[PDB]
Amino acid sequence: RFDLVYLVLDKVDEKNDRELAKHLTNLYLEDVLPVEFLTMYISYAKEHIHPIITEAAKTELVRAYVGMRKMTATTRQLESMIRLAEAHAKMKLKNVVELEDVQEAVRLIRSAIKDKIDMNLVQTGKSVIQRKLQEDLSREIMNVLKDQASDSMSFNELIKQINEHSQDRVESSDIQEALSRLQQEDKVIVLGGVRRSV
Amino acid sequence: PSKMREYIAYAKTKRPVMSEAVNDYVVQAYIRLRQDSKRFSFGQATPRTLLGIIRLSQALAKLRLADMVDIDDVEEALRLVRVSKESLYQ
Repeated sequence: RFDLVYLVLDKVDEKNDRELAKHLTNLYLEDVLPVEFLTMYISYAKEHIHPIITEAAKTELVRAYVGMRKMTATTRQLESMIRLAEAHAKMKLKNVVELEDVQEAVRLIRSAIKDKIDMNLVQTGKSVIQRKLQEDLSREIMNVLKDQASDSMSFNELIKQINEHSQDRVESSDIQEALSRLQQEDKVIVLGGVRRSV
Repeated sequence: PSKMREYIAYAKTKRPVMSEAVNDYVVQAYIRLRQDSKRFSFGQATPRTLLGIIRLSQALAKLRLADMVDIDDVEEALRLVRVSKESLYQ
């Protein structure tokens, strides 16, 4: 829902910090900057200037969104580009949106995101893991149904099959996720601590 | 305490100003403090700690009653900070 997200981060870096420390202490040494006229310039721009998309802007807004979709870009990115390219035409007081404004709207977004969009806190290299955990529950319960005198086992003995030697260490919350999505698919019954095969 | 208050009210208004060796020296410490913070808790050299060393060195300059002061001063401000970090560890 945010139009831009900035990672405002830097490392410890002498070739910056030698400047920054020498800049920060530069303030204490004495007894172009529109220091009020900027907020008045902003106010007059907000009063007077109202941009519009040109046909020569449209072809680029589409082409750049296609490039980002080929590269990984929800339509919220195109809505962000449209509104930023308007603001970048309202700046310069231009009242008309053009190729030269659109290319900064992209370059700012690329500088923000590139600097798959991680919805549901999901990642490709973690959703494959959830599918492997779903398979791990399938095999782990079938082999116990084969060898043990039950189709059910206590959750303590589930963490003491799944967490001890099956895979790199998977915590109880991931097991409960995969198992719940498998209640929705209807392949095991959870009772109360108790879990039993279909 | 009354003579202490009477000193401080007078010591405050002197508002000492920078001398060139202070701004030259303070960066030579701050960069090393950053470089060691690169290398265990949260006690890293933020710019708030540069501003802190400035304000602390100003508070020591006020106490010795002058228009400005030499880095015989600044070296003590760095010692309060350095002793604080060694006190976080122990």
